Amino acid sequence: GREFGNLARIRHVISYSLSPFEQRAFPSYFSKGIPNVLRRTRERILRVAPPFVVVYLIYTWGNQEFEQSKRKNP
Amino acid sequence: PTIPSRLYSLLFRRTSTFALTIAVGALFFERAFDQGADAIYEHINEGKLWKHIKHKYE
Amino acid sequence: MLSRFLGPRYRELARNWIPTAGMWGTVGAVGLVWATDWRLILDWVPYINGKF
Amino acid sequence: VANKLCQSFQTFNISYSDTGLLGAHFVCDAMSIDDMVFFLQGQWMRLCT
Amino acid sequence: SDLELHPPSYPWSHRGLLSSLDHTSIRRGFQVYKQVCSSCHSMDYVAYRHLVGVCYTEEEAKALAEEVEVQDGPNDDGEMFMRPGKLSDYFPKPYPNPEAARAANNGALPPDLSYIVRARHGGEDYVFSLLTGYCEPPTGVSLREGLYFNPYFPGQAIGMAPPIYTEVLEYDDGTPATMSQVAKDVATFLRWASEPEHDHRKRMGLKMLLMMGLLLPLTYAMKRHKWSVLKSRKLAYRPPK
Amino acid sequence: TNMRKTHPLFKIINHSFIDLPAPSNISSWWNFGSLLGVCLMVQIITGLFLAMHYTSDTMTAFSSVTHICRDVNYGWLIRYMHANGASMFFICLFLHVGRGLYYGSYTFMETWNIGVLLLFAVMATAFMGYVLPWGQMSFWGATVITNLLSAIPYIGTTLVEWIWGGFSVDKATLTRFFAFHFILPFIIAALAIVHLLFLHETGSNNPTGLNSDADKIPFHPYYTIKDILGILIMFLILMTLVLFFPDMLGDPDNYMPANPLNTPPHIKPEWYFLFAYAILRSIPNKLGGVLALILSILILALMPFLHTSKQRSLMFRPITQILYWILVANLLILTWIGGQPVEHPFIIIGQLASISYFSIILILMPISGIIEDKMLKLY
Amino acid sequence: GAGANTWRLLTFVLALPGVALCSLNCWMHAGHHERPEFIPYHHLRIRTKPFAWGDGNHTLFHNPHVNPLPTGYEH
Amino acid sequence: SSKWLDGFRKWYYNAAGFNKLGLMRDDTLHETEDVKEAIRRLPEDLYNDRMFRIKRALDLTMRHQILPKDQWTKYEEDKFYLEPYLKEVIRERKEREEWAKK
Ligand SMILES: CCCCCCCCCCCCCCCCCC(=O)OC[C@H](COP(=O)(O)OCCN)OC(=O)CCCCCCCCCCCCCCCCC
Ligand code: HEC
Ligand code: HEM
Ligand code: HEM
Repeated sequence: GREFGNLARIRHVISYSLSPFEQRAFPSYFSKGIPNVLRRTRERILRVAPPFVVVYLIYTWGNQEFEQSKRKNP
Repeated sequence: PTIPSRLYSLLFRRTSTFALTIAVGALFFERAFDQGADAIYEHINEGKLWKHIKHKYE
Repeated sequence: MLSRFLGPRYRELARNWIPTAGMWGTVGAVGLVWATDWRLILDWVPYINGKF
Repeated sequence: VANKLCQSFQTFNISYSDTGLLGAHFVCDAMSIDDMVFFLQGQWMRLCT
Repeated sequence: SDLELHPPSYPWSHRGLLSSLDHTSIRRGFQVYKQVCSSCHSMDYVAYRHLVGVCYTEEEAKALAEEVEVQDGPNDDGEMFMRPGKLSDYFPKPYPNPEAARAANNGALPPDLSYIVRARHGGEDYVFSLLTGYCEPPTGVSLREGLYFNPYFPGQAIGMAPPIYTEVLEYDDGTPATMSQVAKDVATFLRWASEPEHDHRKRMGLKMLLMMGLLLPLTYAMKRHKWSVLKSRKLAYRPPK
Repeated sequence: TNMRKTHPLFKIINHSFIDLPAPSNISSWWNFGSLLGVCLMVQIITGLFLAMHYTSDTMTAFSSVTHICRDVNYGWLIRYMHANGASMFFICLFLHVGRGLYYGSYTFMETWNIGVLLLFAVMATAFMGYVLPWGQMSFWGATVITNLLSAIPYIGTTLVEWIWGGFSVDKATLTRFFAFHFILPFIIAALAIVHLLFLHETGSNNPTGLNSDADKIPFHPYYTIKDILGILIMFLILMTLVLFFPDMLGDPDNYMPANPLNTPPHIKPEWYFLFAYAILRSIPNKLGGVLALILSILILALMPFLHTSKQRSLMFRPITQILYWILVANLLILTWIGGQPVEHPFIIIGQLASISYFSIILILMPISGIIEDKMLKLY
Repeated sequence: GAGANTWRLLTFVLALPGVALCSLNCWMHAGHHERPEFIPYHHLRIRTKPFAWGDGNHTLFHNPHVNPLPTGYEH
Repeated sequence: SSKWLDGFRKWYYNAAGFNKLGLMRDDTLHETEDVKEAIRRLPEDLYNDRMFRIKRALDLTMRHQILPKDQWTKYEEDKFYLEPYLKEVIRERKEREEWAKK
């Protein structure tokens, strides 16, 4: 059914692979990892962050308004 | 004849010898790790644990 | 009814598989005495005799 | 033959100056391929053990 | 008063992640509880055998339990009878039932103190601020007689008379029994009473942290190996045109 | 010849975990699904070792739990990993549902519906388990939420007398809640088997949302060791949450004995219910609040019919990504508001939060989908 | 064996774990007892010349809690 | 519509981000019966190009990488290869549905 052997139909594609026993598991870890982390967060930060920024704003304003409301009126 | 070749050959190459290596290393790691973590814990809590003040009350 | 394995080839297979099965039995015995903390063998060993 | 896996298989030893390729080569249909690899490797391990 | 003062953070000896309790302070706090706090408060879930190996030795806790009468029974003739205590006995209740405790304490019920730093927001900080925060009531508010003003009690009206002052008891090890020292010792003992497993938990956590810091890069390395067969893979395309 | 493909018991394991084709590009989020299964086993195992000492009686339930902590060997360890494993179970469950929403995994409608059945079952199981230790918060939370479940006219009062087994929460309720709390994880395990069975007819989804049949890899050894690494990371988080902060997520008011005449100043459920609680009290009508809680949890079931884009994942939809993260932010605000008392300004914030939650799920996301469809010159 | 790899293994197994173990062990040993009683023998704490830096009686790496002065300890 | 809508279309094409995986627009369409039939009706050259682009995108999203900026699919050079086939399949399905109505 959904086993290997009849999943799709691919023609004219060549793939090259190495052994895991003769290539490094951490090939240029920091020197190529830090720029891709900055690239990924630069691609996603303007979609993710400002809702949580306004969450922090509402949280602080609600705490301040609650402590003001418990405070009496001289 | 080099040391990593013989360490692979007589310890890592056979799977039963691999498991014997893992079991003996597990026993020695238990003893050494228990000693090290106990020593770290008694040094961080120097004079606070009961065994540090057990001698005062015989 | 186990008369199918009476020949030189199965004896050859047997003497091939003596050391591997013996080493697996050694692994099983060491793992059993390691997991159970059995006091018969663990008193015969130098470094592990520290908590007794 | 019993499992109707292969169309053909063939072992080889190929030698050049202090190097060479030692192994097997088979042609079969798609649905058999994985099984035969297992069987082929098992045969090698039998010769190893 | 609806607004409530919060207790501050005191720099306890066991405040840190790997710092255990001070067992000498547990011993002194148990002496404080036995001499002072056991008259009105109960610790039904703690026994005399729990003190062995923590702050008292075997014969010490045996004598300290033997100096307590425990109502054993029923007898062969069919009655209750007083007996000297033993190590398997729990701490004795001050009252046989909560309503007698209410009758002896102006209606208010003194709570059981086995979990009282696990049942309050602040814990031992709250207990220290309650015991050391007694003061005369401010103006405007005029509370009822037999109540006491405590800004840390929620509602600021406690039915407990202040039990702590300088030299309310003695210390066998030679410690100045001040107000703050006695309150600190009894707060340490109450933290031990709520969590008798605290030091063993922190030791097991230290072993957990070291073992996980060993195990995580190795398992990550195994993942990077068995996936680095795929992450260096290159694909090509051969269109026939 | 081989037992992996011909033996009828090993054939199932090979078809589900060994030679199963999986997408080659799925991120760490997919590991959460296997983590959920592991949490289930952990809970079940730890639950069994709580059941060897727990006594379901109102006189001796709190005392039995204290005896587990103080006298049973390592019993404090088992109790606190059961509690924090329930919390970790709900964390992994929430991230599993968020993965389902973001990457368009609700188009597997049968898998999605067996999922929301599983979610209902685990919420009820955690509810009755929290009633079980019989503290102040257990008794009062059970009384509050079951009494508001009684709000249906002519039907709800007989149902609440039948659920309680008496006039209010008593020993019959505690014992039947123990029986239900024990037996519900096995229906949960069987439903997870059906969940996986309904998944495996079509295969997993990938973050791009495309047909991954052009590039698929076996589950072994790749996702085997990936899920092992996820299990190790989860056990780091769980054992840090037990051995260092055992009651940071807990509530201290559950450590007093259940006094039926001691109403606490605040009454809350656990944190993983709290958002629905803040949708509960956002409407000043009891039928409206209970039915709105039902819609707030069944809008996940309504979700596969609210999909309008010709794409599937949100990876190439930035506006709907923004609306999704506003929805997650709103859910966080709802959790904080449900933690808070019913005063100013929490009532208006909770009302606007629930209104925006239902508006974002129901209205704004199909509008954003059709806007992006028109924006990509296909509609 | 004509290889750098045995020295790489010997660094990463014997050398660096050994120095880490003795560093942690010295952190276990990092407890110093209280100062000795100031007894002024004439064969030490000598001053045949005032010192060439600063006060003339303080050494280069002087520490006021363990190192005495010929007048005595200082607080 | 003249000045910035085309500019906003270019900016949205850059912002959506399937161009930096080398994908075209019609590669990103989620399959239905209509899309699967339209893919089945494609000729061999466009089918093979589509499947290579899809598995290249899956390779790139495995390693959390993107193509170099010169290999990003250009907005003007993006061809809508599938949508006549998809429109024909949608039209004949609508014909079948309106016949089944009456
Ligand atoms: C035209 C925009 C141009 C932006 C240029 C930025 C600088 C570009 C040059 C530097 C590169 C920076 C990194 C680039 C990231 C990807 C591209 C980008 O900038 O995208 C902009 C991003 C997504 O773009 P798009 O979806 O078109 O925006 C619609 C706006 N809603 O959109 C955004 O970032 C805007 C997100 C706004 C979100 C506002 C949410 C407000 C409401 C939150 C409510 C939360 C709940 C509150 C409680 C409710 C109940 C009381
Ligand atoms: C008899 C005079 C008592 C003495 C001796 C001690 N306590 Fe007490 N305590 C008593 C009463 C009647 C009450 C109830 C107060 C009320 O108004 O309801 C209490 C209460 C406490 C509490 C709980 C406070 C809370 O906010 O819940 C604590 C933590 C407490 N008491 C501590 C405590 C300690 C440590 C004592 C020994 C020094 C002690 N109390 C003695 C009555 C009496
Ligand atoms: C009881 C808790 C649950 C368990 C044990 C569970 C188990 C699993 C498992 C093992 C998988 C396969 C691994 C994976 O892809 O992550 C999976 C996938 C999935 N589950 Fe669950 N699940 C649970 C809750 C839910 C819920 C509540 C939903 C519905 C919101 C859901 C919907 C899905 C979907 C849609 C997938 C497909 C993943 C994809 O292809 O994208 N699950 N689940
Ligand atoms: C068949 C498996 C299970 C059994 C036998 C079981 C049994 C128990 C028992 C006896 C208790 C009371 C003991 C105590 O409170 O420490 C308990 C508590 C609890 N259980 Fe379970 N449980 C099981 C599965 C689960 C699952 C799957 C969840 C998560 C949904 C869960 C969540 C809880 C919670 C939250 C508590 C309260 C913890 C607390 O005291 O704060 N249980 N369970």
